[PDB]
Amino acid sequence: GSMLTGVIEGFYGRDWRRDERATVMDWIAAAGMNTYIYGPKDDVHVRARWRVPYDAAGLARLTELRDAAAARGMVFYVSLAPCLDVTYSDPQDRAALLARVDQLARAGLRNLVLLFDDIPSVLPEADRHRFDSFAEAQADLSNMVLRHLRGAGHVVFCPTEYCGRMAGGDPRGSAYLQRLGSTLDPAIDIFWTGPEIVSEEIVAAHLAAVGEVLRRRPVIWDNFHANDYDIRRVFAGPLGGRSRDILPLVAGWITNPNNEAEANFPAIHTTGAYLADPDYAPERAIAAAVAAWQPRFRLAFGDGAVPSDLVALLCDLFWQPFALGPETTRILSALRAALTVPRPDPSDPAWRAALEDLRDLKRRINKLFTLMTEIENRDLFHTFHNYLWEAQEEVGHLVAYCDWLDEAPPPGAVFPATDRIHNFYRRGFGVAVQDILQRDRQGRYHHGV
Amino acid sequence: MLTGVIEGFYGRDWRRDERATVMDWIAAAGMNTYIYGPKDDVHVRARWRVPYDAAGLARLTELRDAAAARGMVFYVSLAPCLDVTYSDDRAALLARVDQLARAGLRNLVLLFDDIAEAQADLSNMVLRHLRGAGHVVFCPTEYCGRMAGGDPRGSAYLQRLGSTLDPAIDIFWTGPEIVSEEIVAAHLAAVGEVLRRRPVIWDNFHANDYDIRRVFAGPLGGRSRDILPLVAGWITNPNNEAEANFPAIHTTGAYLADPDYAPERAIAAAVAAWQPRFRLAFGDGAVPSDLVALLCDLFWQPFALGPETTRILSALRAALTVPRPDPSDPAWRAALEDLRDLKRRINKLFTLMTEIENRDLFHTFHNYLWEAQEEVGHLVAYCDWLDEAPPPGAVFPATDRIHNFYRRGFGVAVQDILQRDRQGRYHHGV
Ligand SMILES: CC(=O)Nc1ncc(CN2CC[C@]3(CCN(c4cc(C)n5ccnc5n4)C3)C2)s1
Ligand SMILES: CC(=O)Nc1ncc(CN2CC[C@]3(CCN(c4cc(C)n5ccnc5n4)C3)C2)s1
Ligand SMILES: [Ca+2]
Repeated sequence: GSMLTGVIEGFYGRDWRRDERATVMDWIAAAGMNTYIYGPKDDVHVRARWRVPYDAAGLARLTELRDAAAARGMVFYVSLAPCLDVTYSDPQDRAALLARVDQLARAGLRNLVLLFDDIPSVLPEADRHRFDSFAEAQADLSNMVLRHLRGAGHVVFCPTEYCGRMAGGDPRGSAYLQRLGSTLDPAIDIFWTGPEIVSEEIVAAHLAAVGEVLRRRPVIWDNFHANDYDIRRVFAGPLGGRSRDILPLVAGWITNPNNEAEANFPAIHTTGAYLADPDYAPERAIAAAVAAWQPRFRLAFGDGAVPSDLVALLCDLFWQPFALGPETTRILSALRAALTVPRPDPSDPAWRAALEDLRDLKRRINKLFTLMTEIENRDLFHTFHNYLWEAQEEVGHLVAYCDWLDEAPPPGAVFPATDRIHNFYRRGFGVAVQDILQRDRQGRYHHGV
Repeated sequence: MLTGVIEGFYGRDWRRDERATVMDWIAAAGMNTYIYGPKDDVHVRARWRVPYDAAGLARLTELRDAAAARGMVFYVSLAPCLDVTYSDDRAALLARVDQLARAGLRNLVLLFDDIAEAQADLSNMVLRHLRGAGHVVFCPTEYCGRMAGGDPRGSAYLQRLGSTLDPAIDIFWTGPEIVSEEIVAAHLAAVGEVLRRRPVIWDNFHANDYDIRRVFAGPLGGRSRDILPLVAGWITNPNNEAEANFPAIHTTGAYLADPDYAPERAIAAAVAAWQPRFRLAFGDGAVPSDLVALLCDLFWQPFALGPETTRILSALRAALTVPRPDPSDPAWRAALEDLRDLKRRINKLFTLMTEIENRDLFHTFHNYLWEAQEEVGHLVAYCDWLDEAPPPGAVFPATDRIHNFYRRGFGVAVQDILQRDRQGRYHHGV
């Protein structure tokens, strides 16, 4: 029945504003979820200066957040990361962590996340005589925190190895997780991101193996909708790659979403749908999300709104970490097939259809882009402005190339790029690296043989 | 001569404090102008017919006063070109000009970049309404060589514009392209001929609104000082991120002032001036000058990587002419070691940036630095695998060494189809 479900503010970049946190909490509550975790990397007291307690203002914002979540039938957690230059056995360090916990506890914030995701290269020297491993040291420090709470509230532990790859493939083969699962107090839940930091799929056999080594069902920390790893990307598609059959194997489900608060309407809608609806299907879920989301696209000067089909296009373009949207996938795939020859036949309906859909894609992106400039909510506009520009430019250049092939140029003729494509397109440091570190169609890396 | 910056890019407009910081830098660099024209202001372009409310006009006069205090002039942009009937609309434009004029803002930019005799007449009307007070600068529809068709003297538009626009009105020009790699003396002499006046340069060399992936912290390059006799003004349209533009403004002011201007020497002087902004929070440190220099080298120019970064990658390319580099070859060993050192230095820079006092400067470069770090790390993982001397049939174990999320998405899918070879030619993989 009951289970921790919701969002972690846990990404690398600027933290959300008070109003953005309120909007997101609204969306969490509307989606049937019950948790907000405060842990933005931008907060100095979480990680960088973990020894230093909050001043009155910092603590007041936290209690306000707890109250705001409470009013929506939600729980609120506060993160700490005492892992940067911690001596796990040291009195002053243990006491300094206890003071942090005491402050939060005396202010009524007894729901804590302890993070241990970034440590030094070997065990500290003053700790080697007390503890036999990082796992045992972290476990003891966390158990101290749990015991200070006196059976009230809840502790969730982020491990150093929090995915399959970090644990070495099969999590049951990790020395770290073996010692962690046996040493961390049974009352403390453990985060897990699946086989990777950003998991393409989270499957039942994986989670069963994780539960074995951890000695408890994991709380999922899903990075499926996270975009902090790529400046070029945002994820407005549905949650995918997790069957509902995995949910019996977890103790919780927290999602670490896009940096841009306004980008997360579909992430929250569809993740809530996944957790609630036994018939969850990503393409049906995104349709329901798009219908709910569409009134946010009202136009500023007159009685219009961006059409549902163009909002749907927005999600298709900006879909998922390991898939383009169904429309965009098929358009590009059709073009690839038609481009197996150096000169496609302009009379061939395969080519003609592929080109026409590409042209139509261009016209629709243009329509969407123009209408986005006209919406009332400028935060939503600026969320997608640059991502939309990028897509528009790419599609335009592909259209100009395919249009030139549609004239049936001779085999020796070369595409007149100087007249058709801007000089500034596809340049810089990342392109220079990608020119050396090539990747072929089957996914294999090479440097041009 | 008009010298300074235009706020004229596509994206979010600057905050009051960011505009203040930028004006400080303009003044410190020996320049004298700030142009207000952000695409985010509805009254500039989208709803050009609608006058400012009291608050909107008050922010503008505040900006003019803030420029004045620094010995600077302030301009306000208008773009009556979207759905204008040039002969109709005239009164609505006159009202906009009257408001600004009655509030003491008589320095105007008229933009006609998205649609000659019609535009000229409309602009002359605005000039005549000002009654000989203040100044009008005109942004033409064809504002670069490419738009004019190569030689600007062959443009029917510019020919008619140059003869019809009032002589008191100056004209913007971006060089041979929107973002010019080079602006040369013969080009600007031809521009001056067709326009019938020396152009005011609007330089987009430091602009980054065209690419989500890019920011330009290197020196101004590709313009000789021998071009400056051929211009009436020099305005730069810089990076979206205000804190990114310290080197852009420093080096552009150096270019306009210093007869011995040389980009690599100028960036050293910029880095030395910029370094105290990188003071560390709680403690007496700052990010080392050499790591701030690395920041500019990584994030250099629109048409060049920095000199250090260029040489590191070039050395690696040469060493990778074979399918299996010899781990005993000093060419390979040197290239790999410098790559490793590049990685270590980026890491050092990145870590130290997380610790600086100025959080706006941190968040300016946070994402760009991550991106560079990730790319370098993956290249190192690949080159490290080659350094073990794998057999010719063996394939790089990417799944264990490179993150599953790396180099994916819609733009990568398009680029996979629309390929480009080493000589710059487009194709679709034969
Ligand atoms: C327990 C856990 O899963 N915790 C997470 N925390 C943040 C998360 C979301 N992303 C997903 C992939 C990854 C791995 C490293 N990474 C970084 C790291 C830095 C320093 N920057 C800076 C700018 N962009 C960055 N990206 C991207 C973290 S998941
Ligand atoms: C007269 C003049 O020089 N005027 C300019 N004004 C802005 C400028 C700076 N950039 C340089 C290259 C370029 C060409 C178009 N462009 C766009 C256009 C749009 C709509 N978006 C949206 C998001 N990103 C965009 N980028 C990038 C404009 S130059
Ligand atoms: Ca990247």
